[PDB]
Formats: sequence, structure tokens, C-alpha cells
Amino acid sequence: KRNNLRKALQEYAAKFDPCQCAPCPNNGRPTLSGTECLCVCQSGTYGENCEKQSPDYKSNAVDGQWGCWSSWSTCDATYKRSRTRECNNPAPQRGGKRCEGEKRQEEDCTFSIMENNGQPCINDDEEMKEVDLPEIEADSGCPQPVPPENGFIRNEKQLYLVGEDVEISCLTGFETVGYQYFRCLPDGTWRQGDVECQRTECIKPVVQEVLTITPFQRLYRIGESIELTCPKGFVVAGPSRYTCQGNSWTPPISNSLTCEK
Amino acid sequence: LLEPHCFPLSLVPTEFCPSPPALKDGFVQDEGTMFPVGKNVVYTCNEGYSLIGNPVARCGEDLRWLVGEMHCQKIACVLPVLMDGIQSHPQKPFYT
Amino acid sequence: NSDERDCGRTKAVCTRKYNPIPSVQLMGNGFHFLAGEPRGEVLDNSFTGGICKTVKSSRTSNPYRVPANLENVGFEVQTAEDDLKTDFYKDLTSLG
Amino acid sequence: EDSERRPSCDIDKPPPNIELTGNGYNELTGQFRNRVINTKSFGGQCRK
Amino acid sequence: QEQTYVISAPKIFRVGASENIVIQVYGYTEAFDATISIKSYPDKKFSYSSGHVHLSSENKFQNSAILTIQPKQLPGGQNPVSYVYLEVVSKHFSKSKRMPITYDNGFLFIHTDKPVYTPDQSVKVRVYSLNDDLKPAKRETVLTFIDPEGSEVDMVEEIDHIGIISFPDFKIPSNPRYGMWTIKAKYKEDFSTTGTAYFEVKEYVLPHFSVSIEPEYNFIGYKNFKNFEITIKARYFYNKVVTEADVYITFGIREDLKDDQKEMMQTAMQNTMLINGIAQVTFDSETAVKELSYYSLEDLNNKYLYIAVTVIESTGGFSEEAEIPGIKYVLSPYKLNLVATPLFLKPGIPYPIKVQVKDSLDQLVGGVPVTLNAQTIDVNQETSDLDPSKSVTRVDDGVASFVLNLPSGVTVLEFNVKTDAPDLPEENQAREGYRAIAYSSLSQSYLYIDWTDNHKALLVGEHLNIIVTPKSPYIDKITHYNYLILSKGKIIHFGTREKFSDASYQSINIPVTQNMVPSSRLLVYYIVTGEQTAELVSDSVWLNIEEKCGNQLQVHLSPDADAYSPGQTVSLNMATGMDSWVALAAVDSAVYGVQRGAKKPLERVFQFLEKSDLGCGAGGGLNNANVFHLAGLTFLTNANADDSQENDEPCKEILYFPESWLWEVHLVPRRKQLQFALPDSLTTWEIQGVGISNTGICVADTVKAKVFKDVFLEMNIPYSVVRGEQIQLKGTVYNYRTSGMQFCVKMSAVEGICTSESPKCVRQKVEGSSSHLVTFTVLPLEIGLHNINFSLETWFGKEILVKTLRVVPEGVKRESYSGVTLDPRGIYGTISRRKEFPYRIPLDLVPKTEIKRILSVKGLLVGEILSAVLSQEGINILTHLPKGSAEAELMSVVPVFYVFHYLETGNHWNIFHSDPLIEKQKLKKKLKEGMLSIMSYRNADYSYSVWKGGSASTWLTAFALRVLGQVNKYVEQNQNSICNSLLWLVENYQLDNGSFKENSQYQPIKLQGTLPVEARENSLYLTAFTVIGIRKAFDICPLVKIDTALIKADNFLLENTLPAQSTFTLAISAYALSLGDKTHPQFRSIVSALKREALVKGNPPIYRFWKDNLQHKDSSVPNTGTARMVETTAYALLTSLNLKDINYVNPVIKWLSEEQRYGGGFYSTQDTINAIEGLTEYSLLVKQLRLSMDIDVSYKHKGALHNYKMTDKNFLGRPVEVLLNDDLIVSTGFGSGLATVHVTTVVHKTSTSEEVCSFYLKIDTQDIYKRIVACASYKPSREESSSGSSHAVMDISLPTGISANEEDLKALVEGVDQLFTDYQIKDGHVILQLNSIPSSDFLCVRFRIFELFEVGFLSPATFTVYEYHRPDKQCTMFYSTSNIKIQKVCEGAACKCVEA
Ligand SMILES: *[C@@H]1O[C@H](CO)[C@@H](O[C@@H]2O[C@H](CO)[C@@H](O[C@@H]3O[C@H](CO)[C@@H](O)[C@H](O[C@H]4O[C@H](CO)[C@@H](O)[C@H](O)[C@@H]4O[C@H]4O[C@H](CO)[C@@H](O)[C@H](O)[C@@H]4O)[C@@H]3O)[C@H](O)[C@H]2NC(C)=O)[C@H](O)[C@H]1NC(C)=O
Repeated sequence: KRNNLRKALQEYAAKFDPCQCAPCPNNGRPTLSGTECLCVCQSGTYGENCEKQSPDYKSNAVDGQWGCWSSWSTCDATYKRSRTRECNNPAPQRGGKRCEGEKRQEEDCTFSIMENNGQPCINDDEEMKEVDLPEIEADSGCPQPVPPENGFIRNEKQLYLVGEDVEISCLTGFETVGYQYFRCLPDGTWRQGDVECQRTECIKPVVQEVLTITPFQRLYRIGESIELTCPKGFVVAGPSRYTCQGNSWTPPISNSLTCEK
Repeated sequence: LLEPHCFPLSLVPTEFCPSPPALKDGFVQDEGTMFPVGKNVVYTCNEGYSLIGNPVARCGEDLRWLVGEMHCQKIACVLPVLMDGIQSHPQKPFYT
Repeated sequence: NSDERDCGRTKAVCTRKYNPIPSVQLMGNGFHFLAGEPRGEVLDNSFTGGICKTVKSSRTSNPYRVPANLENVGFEVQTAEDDLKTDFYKDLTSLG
Repeated sequence: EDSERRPSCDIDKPPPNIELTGNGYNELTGQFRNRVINTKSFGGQCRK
Repeated sequence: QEQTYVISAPKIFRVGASENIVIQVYGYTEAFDATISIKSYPDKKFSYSSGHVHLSSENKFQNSAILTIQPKQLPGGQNPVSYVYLEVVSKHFSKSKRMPITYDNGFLFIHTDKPVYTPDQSVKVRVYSLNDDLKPAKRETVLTFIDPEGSEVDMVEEIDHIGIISFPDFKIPSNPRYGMWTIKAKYKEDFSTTGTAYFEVKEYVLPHFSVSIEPEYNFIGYKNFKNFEITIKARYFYNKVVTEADVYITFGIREDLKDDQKEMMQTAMQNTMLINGIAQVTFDSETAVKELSYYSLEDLNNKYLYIAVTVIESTGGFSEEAEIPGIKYVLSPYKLNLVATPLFLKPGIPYPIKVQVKDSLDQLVGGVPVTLNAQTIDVNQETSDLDPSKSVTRVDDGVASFVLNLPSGVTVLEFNVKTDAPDLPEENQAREGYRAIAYSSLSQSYLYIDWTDNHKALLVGEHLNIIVTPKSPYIDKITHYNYLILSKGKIIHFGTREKFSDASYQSINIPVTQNMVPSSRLLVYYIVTGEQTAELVSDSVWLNIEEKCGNQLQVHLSPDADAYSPGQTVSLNMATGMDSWVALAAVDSAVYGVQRGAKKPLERVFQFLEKSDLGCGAGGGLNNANVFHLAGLTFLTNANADDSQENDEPCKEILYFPESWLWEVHLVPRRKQLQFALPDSLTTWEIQGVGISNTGICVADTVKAKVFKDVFLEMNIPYSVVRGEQIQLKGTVYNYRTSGMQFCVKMSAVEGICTSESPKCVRQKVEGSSSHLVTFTVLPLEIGLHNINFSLETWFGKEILVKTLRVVPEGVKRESYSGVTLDPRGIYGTISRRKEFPYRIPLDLVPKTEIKRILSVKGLLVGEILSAVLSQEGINILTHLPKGSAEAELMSVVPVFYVFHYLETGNHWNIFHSDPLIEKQKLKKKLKEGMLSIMSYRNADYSYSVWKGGSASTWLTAFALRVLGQVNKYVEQNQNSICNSLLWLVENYQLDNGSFKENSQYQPIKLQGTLPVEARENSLYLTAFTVIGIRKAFDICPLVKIDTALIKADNFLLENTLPAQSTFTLAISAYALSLGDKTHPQFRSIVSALKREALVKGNPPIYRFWKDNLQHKDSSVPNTGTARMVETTAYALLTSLNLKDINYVNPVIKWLSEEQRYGGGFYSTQDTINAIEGLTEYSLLVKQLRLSMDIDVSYKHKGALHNYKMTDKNFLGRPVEVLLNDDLIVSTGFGSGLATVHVTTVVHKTSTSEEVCSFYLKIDTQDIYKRIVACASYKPSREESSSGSSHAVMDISLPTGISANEEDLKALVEGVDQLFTDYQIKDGHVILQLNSIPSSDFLCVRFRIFELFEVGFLSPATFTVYEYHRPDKQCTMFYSTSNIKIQKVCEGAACKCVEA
């Protein structure tokens, strides 16, 4: 409702701004009621709409007031639009003031990408939740299980239905031996498939800010090998060549081949 | 449109379809002297027949019946395609 | 009154009766910039916030209460404009 | 009931001619005309 | 208000039901018309039905219209219409009101040909299928099988022609889960209408005779804790009492009706003889409790007794068994509740009050006194208090009843009711309190129905005669009252009832017509006027009506007889009052003896048919609105009420030898006769006839026909047998002659079931009215099904039992699963659309056995798909903001490539009014101009830049590579230029320990690029963006040098994203890495961290956002913080879509799809691009998952096996038996979507020839009541010494009613040479726990046994063990106490036999 009231204020302003009045005599500010203009007089001027002056009205014939915006000019090369006001309502005469405030406006040219289906209800505080209370689990299904070591779950719910099933999967080093699905029973238990990920591949280890290694491959099949290397002219620590052991290599990762380059 | 009772009213209809079409071995389950625009009528088969397809027919603003291409099937088994030309001893055109 | 629909011993209200600040609801009317005038009550300057904050206009006055919408108020009399302009013309003629 | 009735407000007094603000008006005779708005519907609120 | 109206209608409209709507008008004296009408909501566009009705003095200004919503005329869509408008228009008035609607129309009574089935059976089932108007429905129906584990197993459909729908005979899958399978049924039309029934798969033989245990009360309390009395009774299923049976009772402590395994008194095992049908049993519960329980005082329990009984035919061999589990011990038994009692008052008319009482595991207690107390309030909180009163419950109807007469101004009542009996310590005697209120008429105008609300029924067609009295200040104006009779949901009758000159009214004089029969409800109303005001006054009452059908279908066997005989031809006659269909079923009464307490299959059909009452309770109400609402109506009236002020509650106010045959459906043209053979089964046949016709459903009284003969054999052949074990088949010859006789019995058997008897009996004598044990001993040498013929060869004719035995293998059943998802598009990693399941054969196999395999398919449906689209405003995206300097051209052209990919991938043409072919071609040209344009920003170095005099930009180089990557999927550019530009980037700006720094441009582009991850570490934004360009381009220039550069750059991006820089960093880096190996470890870690950063609205997430920098400001004009959101969200969305999960994506797409932070982001290229890419990749994932997959299964060498046509119309395939001994290829065509397919392998495995046994077993039974010795030894691995086995749990099973000498067994605990720690008896097995076992020798252990012999057939006892420290190491052997004499053994898979 706030945003709509901003939009409405702009449309209301464009429609009812007092700039569109004929200029009020004797330096009065124009004011516009939605139907008519009335002149807010300067001290020492009087009559219905500031027509007549006190005998002390020296600085007679002095004038100056701002005028209406020109309708938005089409977008520039940085996709900004602009509008301007000329300060000619009337322009300052016989030493009257400059018009106050900016004579130009600059606005981005954003537009509506996606289809209109009516405005949603948004409330200032409500969006906040990152992590939150558990729902009751009144569906009597099964919450997302803990997958096994080096595991994964191929599609994630909060809670899965009775009799529903889930596929586990193995991280890139490994392949499934045994039955890779679990199934939700009528009480929230999961009928955990008899399964274990077996290694077939290994991966370039974490190393220091000087490479200390040559990255031959994305993955290394078990029985292949990886090499620690110096960029130039020295040797420091760790094996020059290493082969993978069903576990990772036991590679040097607290320190690597940090040679005197 | 909004406040109809606030004005003089023709609650009596002034546009009607022609009488609804017949079916083989079936009939319109309701009847009248006239059938106004927008009126529904429904088809039902005679005894021992079953109406396949949607039974429902509406007098459209076109002054003609929207219909579903409905079909009165007889409530009897037909003999299936003979599994290997085998003798089906009580051979008949229909089996109740 | 729905905060007080049914209650036991209610919490301690500020002890004496006190009046509100002079014209305090004008501080809570909305202003219409294009017409140059107030239009409608927008802030509730009768609201007391469950608190007893108060301002003394003079040693001579009773204390006024401050509504919770106001951050500061003060009564220091000033003369932000003062203008006196006067002119005389006199003429006397005698002919013989 | 005397227990079901409650004080709706401290006070019962409107601004001194608020009824004249709910009158009608005739633009051609310029006269005020009889009561059109109920100016004293307190809406269950103690608006002092 | 002198002119007024009421329209009255059902609380809910049922779609497809002929709803009848009454109108009444008042204060009118010239005739007019109205059009009661049903219209679409909100829009009022579509009239679903309208009726036009004339209101006149001749009609007494009352009428009705019959209106319906045709199911097909509703707009349908993904979420179904829940509301509709009921409107009236007339001269004088119009109004309309929102009416809820429901898709529950009519009834699906599933009927199954038995309550129980075994494996290797199939389940003849049908659905009686009737409308809300109770006529035959004729709607196509789907019926669905749910396993006991809740997993669905098949679906089947058939068309309805008759109101009877006979489905294909579902065969139980080749290895089932036993237990309560469920059948659900639904119309595959615009109706919900779920029906359900149950059936239990179990491994059973039909019982020989009925056993019943019947207590004096369903609880033990003060009255009986000293002693309790219970009746054990038995009849053969030929309706004859048992002559003489030994009976063993047993009593257990039980803690919960759900389940337990709790223990029992080992004394108090009371034994007796049942004679002439009965034995009387008494339990001195105090004695056994105080002597053996934990408990010594009654106060200690609000818990359960379990009573179990074995009945054994004393000279008859059959044994049968029962329990009443859950006879509760309770200290306040008598819970109370009202029945039939409105809780609304009237003066003068009596206020009847009725209460029932219940046990735990309830029955209506019925033998009890109860007392009532009441206080009454009238004027100004004035009070008067009534005399206490007493009543007694009816021993059959369960109610106890009270009636009250009350001061003429009683305004509220409160009353209490408490139990009143000798056994009541009153603080522990049950009570309840209630309140009741007057009708609360604001006008003090009332309508009291004089009726007495009776629980006793009115008879069909009888004249009901009810008085109704309208007491009112304004009786001058009540010239009539009006009434409505409501049956099920519908106003079935309506009328008007005029004032006589005596100031009394026409009574409600109506025949109770057939449309009322389960129950009906009367509502009565009037509108009256004051001087100006008006009030709708109403009252309502429930009417119980007689349970009589309109078809009146009746059945008898026409050869009327006391008993029929085996194989007899008989004639069955069906008679009916109208032309009708009829369905028949026959069941052996012994079938209902398997499932304890099972129903009749169509039990209480009229109750289920009563659930269609939209009202609830016995009548009355707090006000007019509450009366109509509790009556199940709603109304439109100008007379100052609207039931919109009321809302529902989940209301609870209360008011050869077959097992089955004759499963047939027939037209009965008022009379029909069928002729058939009764079977050889000497048992009662229950014949149930269900009639269907235009008057509704009827169930005829169940015909019982006895099949009986003076002499017959019956045989207790068990349900299955272990191949190579030798068993006693036992039975008995019955003699119901008055004379004795001499008889014989002989057994004929196939070669595969060998015997000691070497086939001539004793020709033994028997008495009249008596029976004698029959015993035969056999070893089933071969598995499968086999005939064994027992024949009597005795006087009164040849009797042959034609009988069959099942045989199964000597080993433990182990089940091994296998399966794959079938994915023809590589949604979850690589494409995989074929799998080849091995015909493996393990080592341990029971020698001659056949391995079994079963295969079935689960279609994984998509779930809800959410609409998100670009508008015709999409034209503004294409016809972009201008060409201009610094490549405002670039900013103008990049939108075109994205909008084209969106319009293409979603086929979204016809967003215009134009021809799609024209628009596609027209757009394509503009896209081509874009190609030349984006090439125009290229250097001859194959760099790109924002100005020709501009220095090189890696950012624009990556960006151009990304965008051109997108287009080449559809329209080409030369690979050489791309490859050169890639190689330029990968040569010049690839780093190490990081990658792709940028050459310090004059400015970041003012509305292109994005706000960087500025202050440090902007390398993460650059690396991600550059990797994103390369991963979109690599498919159009695969090069080892480029690939190597990603092998660096991905790894660096992983190795540096981890410390949670501001989330936009994490989001773009996650998206970049998500194009990579989606199953690398740290990528999942990064993904998880991104998920934790989310923001959501709703209880579950309805919307999901992301924010990086928490710039909390509003923005009706989308300042650049809006871009950081829309871009960080789009990267998270695109990360999620790359992992392919609609369930996570859906609330994000909602977030994108709305005003939110307004517009196309900050209208940057980068946000707007990524936002349209969101809808694009989403519309792809939507179709990627969509199921349409013709899965074809064949053996590898052998032929085809099946073709599952998986579809959005049907997601599920019945298991197919994988019959053949070959590898199985599952395969599919391309189609769409993702499914999974499972094969389960069943095998039976040996103990001695397998790795399961560490501790090898023997046992021996010898006479020296008897004694038994087990002998067994451990087996170490080849590298290990004889240290012995780990700790173990050992089990000595015993045949039921055999018992061990426990006080001898104590020596195994008490002895100084200790081995076992402890022992227990559990499930009738003996358990003992053993610290270790010698491998040096066979540990031998001996015990002694006594027999309270309990059963005719004894299952083999297990001697068995498992290691407690190694519980997978399980070993078993089978043995029995009885001596063996059928024996021979060979060095082969099948062998001879000899007699000992
Ligand atoms: C257990 O008890 C059951 C009781 O049912 C025994 O089942 C019966 O077993 C007998 C023997 O198998 C079987 O007898 C045949 O019945 C046929 C009628 O359907 C007869 O036509 C048939 O006679 C023919 O075969 C005889 C040899 O068996 C010949 O001697 C005779 O001439 C006939 O031969 C002519 O016809 C046959 C076809 O039948 C043709 O091939 C020849 O060329 C020639 O043209 C037998 O009498 C009964 O049918 C079985 N039960 C019934 C009647 O249903 C079961 O055997 C017992 N089983 C055991 C071992 O316990």
C-alpha cells in the first residue's frame, strides 16, 4: 500500500501541481485545491487573490516564479530519461529571485519484464526467516534422512510421504555398491537400503599459495599418480610422485613442496 | 446487469433452440414445450444400453446444441476375436 | 478501550490529572503541499505511550503532558518577524 | 445489564455546534438545510 | 420490512447432483416470478444451471427449482473450483451468496470375495457405484492396491454400465508383504469420492471349528479383581456344538493395546474339558497378581489382561485358538456420553436426556444405574434446582433415559450425570456435566416442534404425524408455517401448514417415503413481522426411519432343507419387487474365522449412506442461523439473519474344496432361478445378494446353507511343509450316525511324498455321535503342489478326500534388491536409459531350489508446476532501449538473444495475435543483426572492448563468449573466432592461485557488468563470470588447453569461495561451479552455505529470496540494491536449476514472478538477462522431468517380457514375474521424464554350506517325558587359533505345549563351571546367552521335557544361534520331539525313502 501511495502521490502531483495556474499577482505563491487556484499573498499585499498593495510596497515591479515540467524525454545512451522546467512562470523580472530547486531531473529507464497477475501482499517485518521452527510432521511421513559417508540425496524435501522413496548418490571419487534407495515406512522410519560408496577416483588436494604440484587431471583413477613440483631450482618437502590408496594418498597438505623458487 | 430487480424485467426467455436431437436406443432424460438459450439437457439410453461419452448437451447462444458425440452401447458382451479360431459352442451375436 | 475491557488492579497511571500541550493535535494533522493547508488527523497526539513525560511552560503554569509522538517540545517566546512601516504627508497652502 | 454496561468514555460532550457541520446546503439559495450526516457517531472510541 | 423472502439450499453443493432449492415469499398479494440460478465465481460469467418459478396465492407463494453444476462445465485447471454463486432474480428482489461446492458425489462400496487371502491367490473385487441421488452412477472408476507398507502396487480401470463394476482378478505379487493391504477407489472423472476397503494377506488354512471367548464384562475392576468369569464356547462350521475338547487357558500381563511382548503367569495356566459345546472358566485375578505379578494392589493398574485359549478336539486332532487381547484392568470403568440429546431447550415440551456407558475395548455396558442432577436459570440470573433422579441402562439398547419437565421461563439449564452402582468409590465413579440454552429469539417469537426425538424408527410409508406450535407475540401474522424434509444432503419434500380458527395449525402429516430410509431430518420455519421489523423463526428434529430397501431383493435356495450334502445340485431363487441387477457371492463361514472379529463385507451399508447428511446432531440450535446450519442447510433472506456468521466443527454428536464361489452378476426380471453344485466342503455356505437398481442399493438377508453327511473324514493338512522334513498329517473320522460302525481310512500319494506305511488299516471301531483320531506320516521329498487322496472305503458310500499339499525349501529366505533410475536426458548426471540386471547365482543355495525375481516400476511424477511468463511487454524487451555510444547498442542487443531463447524453449508464440511462423522468422532477423553487432565490438587480437580506442576487457571478452555460447545452440558463428577469443583469454589472463584479473577499464559500464565484490577479492566475481562465459562457450570449441584452464579455475574458485564473503559472491561462484562436477565434495558444501543464506515468507516457504548486503530501504523505483537482489537470486535459482530440483525452485520462481522490488531489476543487462534465463531454464526443467516413458523389458539372450507405458495419466506398473533364467535388459525410448525400476531377488540358503554359520549345530531327542541333548562347535578363520566364539544368543525352540524342566535348567546357571550367563522363555522359545564356544570340540548340553500336547500338526523346532558380538553370524537347524521313521538319504538332489 505504501508503494501504491508513492505512485499515487506522483500522479496526483502531475495532475494538481500549482505550476499550471496563471501567475498570482504581486508575488503571491499559487495554491491549487483540485478545482481552483488561490493566491497565498506576501505580507503587505491584500484583496481576494493578492491584487492590491499597501502604500509601503517599495520593490513593486519585482517578479519571479517556476513553471511546469516538460513530459519525459526518451532515454539516453545510459538508459536514463530526463525532464526539465524553464522557470518562466513568469521569468524573474527587475531583480526578483532566482527560481529555487533543480531545473532538471534524471531517472533510470526501468520497465516491467514479467506478466501482471495482481499485486501480492507484502508486510515490512515478515520476510525475515532464514532458519525456522519445525512444522508438526502431522503427515506421519519421514523427514529427510542422514545419507551415508560420502553421501548425497538426489532430490530434497523437508518430509517425504508414507511409502515414498529417495535415491542416495556417491561423491565423484566413488560408486554405489548395494541398493541405493531408502523408503518411508508407515511410522517415520526409512528402510535404509544396504549400500556403501566404493572409491574408484581421487582429486587434486588443497595446497599453499605457491602451487607445489602439477595438476595433470580433474580426477585420478586409483592406481594412477599425481606429482608435487617446484616452479624453478629447489626442493623442500613431500613425495615427488604419489599413487592413490582407496583412501586419499595421505598427501602433504599442512605444507607442500614450498621450494626456494 | 448489476441491479436487475431495479428495472422492468423479462424473466421469460425470448430466444430458444430447436428441439434437441434424438439418439439411437436413447432419449433426453427431461422434456419441455420449449428449450431456452443456455439450458442444459441430458441424454440417457433405454434399458439394456449404456451411454458412452459425456451425456451433457447445452443450447448455445448460436441457437444450436453443443454436444459430446455420445454413443448408446448395448449392455452385452460381444464375442472377442477368437484367440486361435477355437470353437465357442453357444455361438450368438451378443452375450447378456 | 479494548486494552481495558476487563482488568484487575490496573498499573499506575501518572498521578495528577494533566492537560495536553496547547494545540497539540495540529502537530499531528497532515498538510497538503499543493493546496497549502491542513487536511486530516494523521498522527494521534492524544496517545500517552504508557509514560509520564511532562513539560513546564512557566513556574506559573500547571505541567503539560507530552504525547509519545513528540521528541522535544519547548515554550520559549520569540518574535521571528516584526515589521512597522509608517509614512506621513502634510501639505498646507495659503493664497491672498 | 448494569455489569455488562461500561463507561465508553470519560465525557459525553461534543464540540459546541458540531450538528451544524452535518447539515445540507442549497447552492442556489445559499441556505443551510436539514441534517444529512450523523455528526455524533462515536464508533466505540473515546476521541477527546 | 413488510415484504420478505427465504431461499433455502444445501450447506455445500455437490457437483453432478440434482440439488433442490426451495423459495418462499411473504407479504405479496399479486403473483410474480423468480429465476433461482447457479453462476460461476467470482466472475458470474457462466450460468451452470437456472430454473424459473412462479409465485402466486395458488402456490401459497412457495416453490422449488432443481439445479445442478454439470461436472464438465467447471473450468477445471491445476487447483479445482471451491466456490460458486447461488443467485435469485425477481421483480421486487435479487441477491446472491457464495456457496461452497464439493467433488464428493455418490458412493463407492468396494466388495471383496473374501476378507482374507493367501499368496498364490487373487482378489475378485467389485464396486457398487451409486450417485448422490442413489441411482447407478455409470462413471469410469479406477481402483488402486496399496501394500501393507503403504507403497502403491497397481491401478486398474473399468467403465460402469450397471452401477456394478467388476475388475480384473488382481493376483497377489509373487512375494508379498503380509498384512492389511488396502483398496482405494476413485472416479477418473471430475469427482473425489474415495471409497476404501481392506483385506489381509496371510499364510492360513481355514479353521475346522469356531472358538469364542466371552467375558462377563470387557474390564476387570473392584467388582471382580478377587475373581472374574469367562465363557469358552465352540461349534463346528456345520452348525453343531463340539462334543468333547481339552481346553488350555493362559493369562498375560499386557501394558498397551497397540502392542507388546510382555510376560504371563507360568502358574494359573488353567486346564479343563469343554463338553457339549462349552467350558466355564474363572480367573482369581488377585491371586495370580499378588503371587506372581510385580503388582500387589488394584490401584497399581490402568493396564491390560490378555487371555488366550487353545481348544483341542479331544479325540479329533484339530486344534483351534483364540484370544481376547486387552481386557483392561480399570479403576473408573464407566465413561459416559449423551445420545440423541439436542442441548437446546424448550418450555412445556419435555427435555429428554439419554446417556450411554462404555467399557475399555468397548461395548454399551447396559446393566448399570445412573443418576442425574439439574439446575435451572430463568429471569435476571434467577435459579431453581431440581430433585435428583435415577435411571437404569437397557441391557440391549445400552442407553439409560431420563425425562424432565421445566418452568415455563427456563432460559438455561445445566445438568450433571454420574454413574450409580455398588462398586463405586464415588471419587472414582464416572460423571459428566452439560449445558443447554433456549432458542434466543430477538423478537421472542418461537416455533417448537412437539415431537419426542425418538431413537426408535418410523416404519416406511407410515403417516408421520408431528404437531408444531408457533408461540409468538405476533400470531395474528403467522397464517402458516413451512417445512422441509431433508434426506442425505437434499431437500426431498417441502410444504406449508395453515392456521385453524382455534389458533392451532395443520400437523406435519406425511408418509415416510422410500427416499428417507437411512434417516431424515425435519426443519420447520416462518418469517413474522412486528410493526416494521421481521424475524426468521425455525426449529429442526432428526427422524430415525426403518432400514428397508426399495428393490426388496430376497434370496432363498428353493429346495428348502435342514441340510444339503456334498456335491449336491441345488437351485437358488432371486425375487425382487422391481426389475433389478443382482450380484452374488458365496463364502465358507470358516473364512470369517481367520480374521479375528471381521465384518460382513457389506456390513452397515445404510450407515455409510447416512454420512451424506450435511447437518449434524439431533436438532435444535442457539438461533435461526444455528438451526439451519446444524440441519445442513444455508439460506438467503432479507429477514435479518445470515448463517455466514457460523463455521463448521468436525462433528461428533451421535444418534473340490473352495474358500469362495458364486461370484456372479445377473439381471433378475422380478424372478430368476440359478442352478449349481454345492461343493464337497462340509461347512456352512453364506450366500450374500446385493441388488442394484433405480431405487438404490439393497443387501438381502444372508442365506445360510449347511453341507453335511452322517459320516465323513476331515484332515488337518498344514499350509506348507519343509522339503525333506517328515511330518504327521492328522485328522478325524466323524460319525453322526446314532449307531457305531467300523471304518477305515487309506492315503494315496504321488512318488514325491513318501511314507513308512508302504501301501489296510485297523478297520477301527467308532461310536455314534462321536469321532476318532486319524494319523498319517509322510516326508515331502519334492517341492511344489501335490495331490494326496485320503479315502474312507466304508459303509454309507465311497468317500474320497481330493486334497493337495504345498512344499517349500529347507533354508532361510534372504531377499536381495536391485534397481536404477531410468533417465533418458541425464537430469541426474549422465544419461542412462538401459540397465542389464545379472542372473547371478550365490554359493549357499538349497540344493534343487529355483531362484525367483520380481520387477516393478515407479513413475516419479513432477509435482506442482508454477506459472511464470513474460507479458506482451516482452515486445519492449526485444524492441530495446536504443543503439548508442559506449555500446548502448551492446546493452540493446543482449536482451534479444535471451528473449529468443525464452520464446523458443517455451514455444511461447501466440502471445501475439500474429502467425507464429511469421513472428519466429521476423525475430530471427533481428537476432542475426545482433550477431553482427556483437561481433563489431571485437579486436583483431580476438579481445573485445567497450570502445575501439578502448583497451582490452576480459569482462566483455567473457561476456561476449557467454552470449555467443547461448546463440550457437540455435544459430551459428564461426568456431575459429570463438576459439581464438577463448585462447586469447586463456593465454593472456589465466593466472595461478587465482584467475582472470581485469585490465583496469576507464569505467565499469554504468548499467552493465554489476556492482563488483569491490574492496578486495573481486577475483571471485571475475573468476565466476569468466568461468561462466567459458562453460557456455566450451561446447562450441572443446580444446585441451581451455579445459586445463578450467581444471585450474574451477579448483581455485572452490578453494577460495569458502569463507562466506557477501552472498552475491557465493551465489555467482556457486552458479559457476554448478556447471562443473555437481558431485565434487566442496561444491555441495558451497551449495549448502548458499541455502543457509536464504530468506522466506510462509509457514513452509511460500516465497524464497536472497539478500547479500542487507540494504534495508524500500524502492518503488528499483535502485541498484534491487539489482544485487535480482542478480544474486537469479544465480541461486540457476544453481538450484542446475541441480534439477523443482521442490527447492518453486518458491524462488514465485519470488521472481512478482512486483516485489519492482521492474526488470535496475534494468541492467546483467540482472534482466539472468532473470529471463531463470524463466527459461525453469521451463526446461518442467518439461525435462515430465513423465512419458515406454520402458521395454527383455531378457538378454531370451525374448521380451513386458512394456510399461509410463504416463502422466498413470504413474505405476504392477510387478511382472521375471520367470526366465537369464540376464534382464530394461530399456526405453527417448520420450520425456524420469522414473525408477526395482527388481527383488528371493533365494533360500543353507546353514552348513554358507558363511552365515560360525557355530555348527546338532541335536538329539531320547526317552531316557523325554530328554534332549544339543551338540555344537565353533570354527575360526585359517590364520587364527582355537580361542573360541564371541558372546552368543542361543535358541532352543520347542513344539507348543511341550515345556522344559526349568528347575533342572537352573543347574546351567548355578554350576561352578559356568558357561551361560542367563536364560529366558519368549514367544514359547527357550533363549540362553553364552559367553564363548569351543572350536576344539562339540560343546554338548542336555535338558528334559514334559508335554501338555497342544496341536494336531507340530511345526519343526529350530535349534539356532547368533553371535551377540557379531549379530549377522546366524546359524539354524530344524528338529522335532517326535521319532522319525520315513528315511533314506543319497549323494544327489532327490532321493528314495525307507521305513526305518
Ligand atoms: C487321487 O484320486 C483321484 C480321484 O480323482 C484320482 O483321480 C482320478 O484318476 C484317474 C486315473 O488317473 C482318472 O481316470 C481317468 O478318467 C477319465 C475320465 O475323465 C477316463 O476316461 C480315463 O479312462 C481312460 O484312461 C484309462 C487309463 O487311465 C484307460 O484304461 C481307459 O480305457 C481310458 O483310455 C481312453 O481315454 C483316454 C483319455 O481319458 C485316452 O487317452 C486313451 O487313449 C483312451 O482313449 C480314466 O478313467 C480320473 O479322471 C481321476 N479323477 C477324476 C475322475 O476326476 C487320482 O488319480 C488319485 N491320485 C492319486 C495317485 O492319489
